[PDB]
Amino acid sequence: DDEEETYRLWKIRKTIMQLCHDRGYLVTQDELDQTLEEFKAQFGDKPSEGRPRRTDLTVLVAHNDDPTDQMFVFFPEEPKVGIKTIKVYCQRMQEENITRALIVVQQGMTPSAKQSLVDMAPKYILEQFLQQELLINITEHELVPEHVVMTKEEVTELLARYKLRENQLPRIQAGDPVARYFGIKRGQVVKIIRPSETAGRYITYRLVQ
Amino acid sequence: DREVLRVIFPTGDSKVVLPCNLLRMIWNAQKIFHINPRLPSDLHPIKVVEGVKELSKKLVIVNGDDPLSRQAQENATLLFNIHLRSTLCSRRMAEEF
Amino acid sequence: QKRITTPYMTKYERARVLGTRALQIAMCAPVMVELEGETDPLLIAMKELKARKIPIIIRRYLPDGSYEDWGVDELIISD
Amino acid sequence: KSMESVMVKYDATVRNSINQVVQLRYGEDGLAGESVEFQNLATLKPSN
Amino acid sequence: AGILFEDIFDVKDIDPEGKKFDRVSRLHCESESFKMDLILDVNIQIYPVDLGDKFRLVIASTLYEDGTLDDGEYNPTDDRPSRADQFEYVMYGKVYRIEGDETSTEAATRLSAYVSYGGLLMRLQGDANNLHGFEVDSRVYLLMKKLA
Amino acid sequence: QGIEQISKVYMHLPQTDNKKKIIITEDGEFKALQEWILETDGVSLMRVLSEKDVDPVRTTSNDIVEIFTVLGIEAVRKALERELYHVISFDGSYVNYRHLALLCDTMTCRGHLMAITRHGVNRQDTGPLMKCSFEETVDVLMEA
Repeated sequence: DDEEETYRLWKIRKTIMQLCHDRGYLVTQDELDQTLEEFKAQFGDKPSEGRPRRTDLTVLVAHNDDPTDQMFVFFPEEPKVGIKTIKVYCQRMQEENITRALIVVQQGMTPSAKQSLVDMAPKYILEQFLQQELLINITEHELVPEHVVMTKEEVTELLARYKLRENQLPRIQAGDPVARYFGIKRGQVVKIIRPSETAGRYITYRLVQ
Repeated sequence: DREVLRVIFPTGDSKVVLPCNLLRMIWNAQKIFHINPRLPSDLHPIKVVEGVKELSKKLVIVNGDDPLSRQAQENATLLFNIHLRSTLCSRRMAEEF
Repeated sequence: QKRITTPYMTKYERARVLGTRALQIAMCAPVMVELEGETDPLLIAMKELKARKIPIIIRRYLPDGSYEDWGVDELIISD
Repeated sequence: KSMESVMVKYDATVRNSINQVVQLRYGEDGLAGESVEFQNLATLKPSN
Repeated sequence: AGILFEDIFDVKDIDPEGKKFDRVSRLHCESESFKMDLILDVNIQIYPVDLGDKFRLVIASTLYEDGTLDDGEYNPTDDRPSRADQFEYVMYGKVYRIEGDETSTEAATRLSAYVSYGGLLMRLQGDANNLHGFEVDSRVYLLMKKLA
Repeated sequence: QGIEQISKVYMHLPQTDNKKKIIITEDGEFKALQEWILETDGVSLMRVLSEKDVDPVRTTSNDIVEIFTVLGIEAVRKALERELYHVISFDGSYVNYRHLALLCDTMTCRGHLMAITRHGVNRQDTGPLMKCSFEETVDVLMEA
């Protein structure tokens, strides 16, 4: 169906806007609170043989702190992203000189392509996201507490206050769904703020490892 | 504090576990000092406000004046301080206790 | 100076300070407090603890490897 | 055996034998379980 | 005199809810002079009471009728004249609650005084002016004399 | 039709307040709403959450592993606390939260679900002597 499929595109885009906004990228308010009709009106048709194309759904956002820093969100049309598709995106990133990008895959990536992202990880950071994952914002789930990425200055202050080593903190896997949501790499520290039934509020810190 | 509580306890269950039983402590104070509930009180409402503020500073779980220690100290005693403020409020100290 | 540990004596410090001081008294160590008809070394240590006269320094090891030396008189006894 | 080494340290954090932080404060409030009591938050339920 | 309250009551009900205890009955009595409502637990075994019985109730802070405080200890050997000699049923209790119709601004017109006589409970309702001598946590004596 | 791995779905109105929807009205009171909730016989948390007309905020799975792989280590930390609280408080028994919170923290301190078996307690970087005293006394010491 097309009415169902277009709903996915709007919902996936909404999560990306929230994901980008939560990552500190400049996402305007109307983009976040964009209705399905507004998305449907903006693209004006249905996916199958219609105006809204996954290629035309690409999103470019700029970090609030550094306007030069930017990120792509690519929606590959093919169900399985191959090496050639990644190189197309990799070549495109070179033209705009953008380091970080997001690929919202339909079903999965061919194993060679998955290795390709890691191979180019230093120069360019490409993050694979499954389409099913983006259909919801896990950060909005009740079980998920508030995650805040700590700046290097804050992490230094944290360890100094508690006389702690990095390995002494609780860990969060780099592949954690929330860690992937925030695009945190190994060595970064996540500040988790939780409601506590005893204290009222509790802050814990998780190192990405 | 009321709105903070609503987030901590969305179900609205006011039963909590906290260190000091303030209601019984007040009851002990009434008996120890023979408080007469019928007569007007000589406790200034401001002394209640200032007294509770001074008390909150004395109840320290995370010592330290740095912002990280101050925030943890605020979080560690958030629930008790809310309970303390809503029990030792000036209105209630003069109305029922 | 520059102590971050609690100013109160913990129940585990009280148990060992009293037990350690009792053995010292039992081994003919001088009694810092005046005793009247007290012959049990453990009861004498209790009097010294109440009088804050136990000549023992508690060294609290912090997780980072450092320690804070507290005199038994400095700490606040539970009673 | 999975927690026999977890302890409240003198810096008030909860750590295991490896010295890893399990809780920054015991129970998230730094209090012991013997002293706390059941009490009612008087400001939660009542209406505006 | 050291008398906090004195009046004559008529028993209306002996146990409306039912006989909760074998040796104790809950009298529901009303006065005719001050129109004070009285609920009283009485040791019905030693001091039987019947419906319609009339008795004189005195609530006093002391028994010596000289103003001397009893101090609240058993002194059987005391030979000092006692107000209890004129009454048949004497109980010693503690007032543990004083309720009233007081509002935020207006004072109380009706007052309820609750007294526990070692577990036997008494409530004395009526006009506030008639119960001004009652102060919570104070020791009072209940003296009852059935009137023929 | 439907989602694979979800064999049977039960629909019922929750009488207990725990599964009811409690909201705050205009007056500021706590009102519980009698709303339908579906309980399945299988777990497809990721699929079910994305479904339309399904609440993606409260929809939860009792399967700890499903929560971890869908929501993260902190979500499973909270879910593990709720599930453990359910078994303890099922018969009205009460345990102080701090004891429950401590067990959950040790099971999630390393960023992954650590079982309280030998496969989770001996894998953590503790000394071999501690490990040998728990289980696999010789295999633990041979590896050391």
